[PDB]
Amino acid sequence: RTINLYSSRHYNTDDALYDAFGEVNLIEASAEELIERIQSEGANSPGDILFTVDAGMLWRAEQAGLFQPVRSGKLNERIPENLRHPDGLWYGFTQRARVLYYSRDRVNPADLSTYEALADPQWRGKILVRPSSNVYNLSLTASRIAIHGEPETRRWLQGLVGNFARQPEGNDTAQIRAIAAGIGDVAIANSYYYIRLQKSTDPADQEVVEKVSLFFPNTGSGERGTHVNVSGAGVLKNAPNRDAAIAFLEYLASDDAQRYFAEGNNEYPVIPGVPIDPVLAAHGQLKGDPLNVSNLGRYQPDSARLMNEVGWQ
Ligand SMILES: [Cl-]
Ligand SMILES: [Fe+3]
Repeated sequence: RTINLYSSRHYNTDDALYDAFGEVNLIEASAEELIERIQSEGANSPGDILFTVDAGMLWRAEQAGLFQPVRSGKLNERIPENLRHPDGLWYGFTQRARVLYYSRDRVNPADLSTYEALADPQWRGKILVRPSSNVYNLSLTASRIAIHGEPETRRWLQGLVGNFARQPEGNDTAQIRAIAAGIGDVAIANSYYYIRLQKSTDPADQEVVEKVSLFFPNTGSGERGTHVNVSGAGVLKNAPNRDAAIAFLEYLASDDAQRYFAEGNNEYPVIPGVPIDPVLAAHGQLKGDPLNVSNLGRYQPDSARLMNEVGWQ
């Protein structure tokens, strides 16, 4: 049982997941780089699976004609109707929330509400987010354009960029740490990164958790919900290990794999039969935005374009 896996995932604890399945050859790069590669390789690509951390990039790979369909009883039963492709071209295996983090010392959480409100001039020199090319931010801005239209997203972005603590650098975790070091006050980053810190024995990670808290945005009165994205995969069209590939997707939907995603990388499992991690549950029930995740991919070029325009570097 052996695959060639094209992964844009970036979690060292993922290795244990791959080993538990079988012989797994990793081809790891950014989703964009992986898509261009599968394309340039043509009918000769040895790739079996494309595993991303973004429904947007899944949507684009799917639009490009990269996935072959995979119907099976197990998948059909274990993956929610909305977190997958109707024809089964790809499946979402985890869910994750793009949340807000804030300084417990400098921020009153009664001041927080939405991503939108962060363009208020009251956050001059106070916001931390990672670079615009990142897929998480792409998706977020794309969902905003879907929901509010371009002019309003442009406005939000103009405002938000003006409120940057520094030129964006570092990953989601780096923005959480920067809050602790007092470089900024509020950060946009994914939920599961914070839970990792809460479980860490590292005294420096407890120092970040002691200083920084998680706030769910857009969950209040009249608000749509938290931006939720998904990590997912589908079988590539020229898979030389077609059988092993399907075995992998079903393996990702298995109690074991979902239990790993839940309590090893602190994401939200998608299958019934596995609980959300207690440390993640302690924060509250996830109130995610209903938006069809196809929008995330549909508005990606506009998102890239817009963030370029306002100067989000
Ligand atoms: Cl990705
Ligand atoms: Fe991540």
